[PDB]
Amino acid sequence: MKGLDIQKVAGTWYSLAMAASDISLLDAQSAPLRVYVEELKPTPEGNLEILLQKWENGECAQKKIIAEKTKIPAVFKIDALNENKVLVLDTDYKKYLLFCMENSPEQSLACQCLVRTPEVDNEALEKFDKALKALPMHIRLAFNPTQLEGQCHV
Amino acid sequence: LDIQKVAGTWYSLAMAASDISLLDAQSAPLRVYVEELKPTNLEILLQKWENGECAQKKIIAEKTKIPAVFKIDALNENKVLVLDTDYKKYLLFCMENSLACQCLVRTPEVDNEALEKFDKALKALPMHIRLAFNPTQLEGQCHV
Ligand SMILES: CCCCCCCCCCO
Ligand SMILES: CCCCCCCCCCO
Repeated sequence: MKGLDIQKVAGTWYSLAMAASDISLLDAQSAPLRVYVEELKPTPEGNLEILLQKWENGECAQKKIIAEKTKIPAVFKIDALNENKVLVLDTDYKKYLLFCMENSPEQSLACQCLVRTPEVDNEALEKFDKALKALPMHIRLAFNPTQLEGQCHV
Repeated sequence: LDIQKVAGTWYSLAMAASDISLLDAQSAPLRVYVEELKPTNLEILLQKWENGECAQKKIIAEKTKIPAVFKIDALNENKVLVLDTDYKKYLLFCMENSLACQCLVRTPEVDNEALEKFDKALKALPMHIRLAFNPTQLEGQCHV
């Protein structure tokens, strides 16, 4: 994304849809990139604090992770994915944000459609599918408002 | 629809369902790999992960007055609709139990044209999960 301002993505978000290059990255509730974003917190240094939910050890756990700015705009590095990358594809800031993440990387990618509100946004999902046409995705999940308002989308 | 021309070997290239839980996980109830269609009515031979093993199953899809519509006789009759086929390359179907649809192909290879017809056929439908498999998976056992 040309000209990302992370100061305009601060707030609460929902994981409306997910897609991955490998079925195993998302297939089960405990799959490793089956993560539900809840909050983006930009820091004055230009990093991104991310609150998310992940199902592990048979419960819905809260995680704080740090996404570090890099020399490539809209690209961040995560400690928690073995210094592998988050790529922001697109955002209108006010409604949706499309990102991809490398599995803990060259070879496996999971992407999500984030929305500010727990509602189905077909405009957001259209842009998501448009930007995925390029990518070899083999699994796609779309979630309903009940899931979005739940804990770990259940 | 000529059940005789659909006879023979098939591969489940892609699957989509209305509810994530129908397809999500190897053990999900509608995660089924079609292997062969035999006219008798349509006998369906398939593989399914059940109880941590790749099991073979045979189900009977009973003819109806509508050539493309079959009813799986089971405790609960499930309707099968053959949406489209060219007999030689691909066959698209949906099964109602909630909705699961598949793109079958005649060889264990990616047919992007067959996948395009699949996605186009599914645009109306409220699908929340979609899986597509690779040659290695297709040639394997329960797409492992
Ligand atoms: C800009 C928003 C990107 C969210 C990154 C999510 C990364 C999750 C890492 C998995 O433990
Ligand atoms: C025309 C072939 C029909 C096969 C039915 C198998 C059961 C449905 C599986 C849905 O993923």
